[PDB]
Amino acid sequence: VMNTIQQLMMILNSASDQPSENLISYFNNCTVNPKESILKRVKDIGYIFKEKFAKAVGQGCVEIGSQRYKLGVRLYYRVMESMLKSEEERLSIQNFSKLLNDNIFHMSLLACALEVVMATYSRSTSQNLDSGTDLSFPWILNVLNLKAFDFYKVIESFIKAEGNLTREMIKHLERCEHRIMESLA
Repeated sequence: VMNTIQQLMMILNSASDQPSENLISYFNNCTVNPKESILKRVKDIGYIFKEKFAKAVGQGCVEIGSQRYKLGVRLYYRVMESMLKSEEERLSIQNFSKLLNDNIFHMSLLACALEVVMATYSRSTSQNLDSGTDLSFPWILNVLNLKAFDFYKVIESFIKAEGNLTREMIKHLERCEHRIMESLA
Protein backbone atom coordinates (compact mmCIF):
# COMPACT_ATOMS: atom_id res chain seq x y z
CA VAL A 1 0.00 0.00 0.00
CA MET A 2 1.20 3.63 0.09
CA ASN A 3 1.66 5.48 -3.25
CA THR A 4 5.12 5.42 -4.78
CA ILE A 5 4.40 8.18 -7.26
CA GLN A 6 6.54 11.24 -6.64
CA GLN A 7 5.40 14.84 -6.55
CA LEU A 8 6.19 16.06 -10.09
CA MET A 9 4.66 13.02 -11.72
CA MET A 10 1.73 13.46 -9.40
CA ILE A 11 1.35 17.06 -10.55
CA LEU A 12 1.97 16.02 -14.16
CA ASN A 13 -0.58 13.25 -14.13
CA SER A 14 -3.25 15.79 -13.23
CA ALA A 15 -1.96 18.48 -15.58
CA SER A 16 -3.61 19.71 -18.78
CA ASP A 17 -2.36 19.13 -22.31
CA GLN A 18 -2.80 22.74 -23.32
CA PRO A 19 -0.80 25.83 -22.28
CA SER A 20 -2.31 27.63 -19.30
CA GLU A 21 -4.27 30.85 -19.59
CA ASN A 22 -1.35 32.55 -17.86
CA LEU A 23 0.97 31.08 -20.47
CA ILE A 24 -1.33 32.12 -23.30
CA SER A 25 -1.19 35.62 -21.81
CA TYR A 26 2.55 35.61 -22.32
CA PHE A 27 1.95 34.51 -25.92
CA ASN A 28 -0.56 37.31 -26.53
CA ASN A 29 1.87 39.85 -25.11
CA CYS A 30 4.55 39.05 -27.75
CA THR A 31 5.39 41.31 -30.71
CA VAL A 32 4.90 38.28 -32.98
CA ASN A 33 2.50 35.85 -31.33
CA PRO A 34 4.14 32.46 -30.83
CA LYS A 35 1.05 30.29 -30.13
CA GLU A 36 0.49 28.80 -33.59
CA SER A 37 4.14 27.81 -34.10
CA ILE A 38 4.53 26.58 -30.54
CA LEU A 39 1.42 24.36 -30.86
CA LYS A 40 2.56 23.20 -34.25
CA ARG A 41 5.99 22.08 -33.07
CA VAL A 42 4.47 20.17 -30.18
CA LYS A 43 2.14 18.38 -32.60
CA ASP A 44 4.79 17.80 -35.31
CA ILE A 45 7.26 16.40 -32.78
CA GLY A 46 4.55 14.35 -31.08
CA TYR A 47 4.58 12.32 -34.30
CA ILE A 48 8.37 11.89 -34.66
CA PHE A 49 8.46 10.89 -30.99
CA LYS A 50 5.72 8.30 -31.35
CA GLU A 51 7.10 6.71 -34.48
CA LYS A 52 10.55 6.60 -32.90
CA PHE A 53 9.18 5.26 -29.61
CA ALA A 54 7.49 2.43 -31.55
CA LYS A 55 10.58 1.72 -33.63
CA ALA A 56 12.69 1.32 -30.48
CA VAL A 57 10.04 -0.25 -28.35
CA GLY A 58 8.27 -2.59 -30.74
CA GLN A 59 4.75 -4.04 -30.88
CA GLY A 60 1.62 -2.26 -29.61
CA CYS A 61 2.78 -0.09 -26.68
CA VAL A 62 1.33 2.87 -28.60
CA GLU A 63 -0.68 3.79 -25.54
CA ILE A 64 2.53 4.02 -23.50
CA GLY A 65 4.36 6.19 -26.07
CA SER A 66 1.44 8.62 -26.19
CA GLN A 67 1.27 9.07 -22.46
CA ARG A 68 5.05 9.49 -22.22
CA TYR A 69 4.81 12.21 -24.88
CA LYS A 70 1.83 13.81 -23.07
CA LEU A 71 3.71 13.95 -19.77
CA GLY A 72 6.74 15.53 -21.41
CA VAL A 73 4.63 18.13 -23.25
CA ARG A 74 2.94 19.06 -19.97
CA LEU A 75 6.20 19.52 -18.12
CA TYR A 76 7.35 21.58 -21.09
CA TYR A 77 4.42 24.01 -20.74
CA ARG A 78 4.83 23.98 -17.00
CA VAL A 79 8.53 24.90 -17.25
CA MET A 80 8.10 27.46 -20.06
CA GLU A 81 5.53 29.33 -17.93
CA SER A 82 7.81 29.05 -14.93
CA MET A 83 10.83 30.54 -16.82
CA LEU A 84 8.66 33.33 -18.23
CA LYS A 85 7.57 34.40 -14.73
CA SER A 86 11.07 34.36 -13.35
CA GLU A 87 12.39 36.22 -16.41
CA GLU A 88 9.68 38.91 -16.17
CA GLU A 89 10.63 39.37 -12.53
CA ARG A 90 14.24 39.53 -13.49
CA LEU A 91 14.00 41.90 -16.45
CA SER A 92 10.78 43.75 -15.85
CA ILE A 93 9.75 42.79 -19.39
CA GLN A 94 6.56 41.01 -20.36
CA ASN A 95 6.99 40.76 -24.13
CA PHE A 96 9.16 37.71 -24.84
CA SER A 97 8.72 37.57 -28.60
CA LYS A 98 12.36 36.68 -29.38
CA LEU A 99 12.68 33.86 -26.86
CA LEU A 100 9.28 32.37 -27.69
CA ASN A 101 9.71 32.52 -31.44
CA ASP A 102 13.06 30.74 -31.12
CA ASN A 103 13.03 27.10 -32.37
CA ILE A 104 16.07 25.99 -30.38
CA PHE A 105 14.82 27.25 -27.00
CA HIS A 106 11.70 25.22 -27.73
CA MET A 107 13.40 22.09 -29.11
CA SER A 108 15.83 22.28 -26.18
CA LEU A 109 13.12 22.82 -23.59
CA LEU A 110 10.94 20.04 -24.99
CA ALA A 111 13.85 17.54 -25.20
CA CYS A 112 14.74 18.22 -21.52
CA ALA A 113 11.11 17.83 -20.36
CA LEU A 114 10.85 14.59 -22.34
CA GLU A 115 14.28 13.50 -21.00
CA VAL A 116 13.13 13.85 -17.39
CA VAL A 117 10.01 11.78 -18.12
CA MET A 118 11.95 9.15 -20.17
CA ALA A 119 14.54 8.81 -17.38
CA THR A 120 11.78 8.56 -14.86
CA TYR A 121 10.57 5.56 -16.94
CA SER A 122 7.21 6.73 -15.62
CA ARG A 123 5.82 3.28 -14.79
CA SER A 124 9.43 2.02 -14.95
CA THR A 125 11.70 0.44 -17.57
CA SER A 126 11.68 -3.21 -16.48
CA GLN A 127 12.80 -6.69 -17.60
CA ASN A 128 9.43 -7.19 -19.31
CA LEU A 129 7.10 -4.16 -19.17
CA ASP A 130 6.09 -2.17 -22.26
CA SER A 131 8.87 0.38 -22.69
CA GLY A 132 11.01 -1.82 -20.45
CA THR A 133 13.46 -0.33 -22.96
CA ASP A 134 15.88 2.33 -21.70
CA LEU A 135 15.32 5.45 -23.77
CA SER A 136 17.32 7.99 -21.72
CA PHE A 137 20.21 10.21 -23.15
CA PRO A 138 21.20 10.64 -26.15
CA TRP A 139 17.89 9.05 -27.22
CA ILE A 140 15.82 12.28 -27.15
CA LEU A 141 18.57 14.34 -28.85
CA ASN A 142 18.40 11.88 -31.67
CA VAL A 143 14.62 11.73 -31.92
CA LEU A 144 14.25 15.55 -32.07
CA ASN A 145 17.58 15.82 -33.87
CA LEU A 146 18.80 18.28 -31.31
CA LYS A 147 22.42 19.46 -30.80
CA ALA A 148 23.98 18.14 -27.66
CA PHE A 149 25.27 21.59 -26.83
CA ASP A 150 21.88 23.20 -27.37
CA PHE A 151 20.30 20.62 -25.14
CA TYR A 152 23.01 21.47 -22.64
CA LYS A 153 22.08 25.19 -22.72
CA VAL A 154 18.67 24.60 -21.16
CA ILE A 155 19.69 22.32 -18.34
CA GLU A 156 20.73 24.74 -15.58
CA SER A 157 17.64 26.96 -15.95
CA PHE A 158 15.32 23.99 -16.41
CA ILE A 159 16.56 22.84 -13.03
CA LYS A 160 16.24 26.31 -11.57
CA ALA A 161 12.76 26.48 -13.07
CA GLU A 162 11.54 23.07 -11.82
CA GLY A 163 11.50 22.88 -8.01
CA ASN A 164 9.60 19.59 -7.87
CA LEU A 165 12.47 17.90 -9.63
CA THR A 166 13.77 14.96 -7.59
CA ARG A 167 17.40 14.78 -6.47
CA GLU A 168 17.87 11.68 -8.67
CA MET A 169 16.44 13.58 -11.64
CA ILE A 170 18.69 16.56 -10.86
CA LYS A 171 21.70 14.26 -10.78
CA HIS A 172 20.58 12.73 -14.12
CA LEU A 173 20.37 16.04 -15.93
CA GLU A 174 23.71 17.04 -14.40
CA ARG A 175 25.05 13.70 -15.67
CA CYS A 176 23.84 14.42 -19.23
CA GLU A 177 25.60 17.75 -18.80
CA HIS A 178 28.85 16.04 -17.78
CA ARG A 179 28.58 13.66 -20.72
CA ILE A 180 27.93 16.38 -23.26
CA MET A 181 30.89 18.22 -21.75
CA GLU A 182 33.32 15.36 -22.33
CA SER A 183 31.86 14.95 -25.80
CA LEU A 184 32.93 18.56 -26.43
CA ALA A 185 36.55 18.34 -25.49
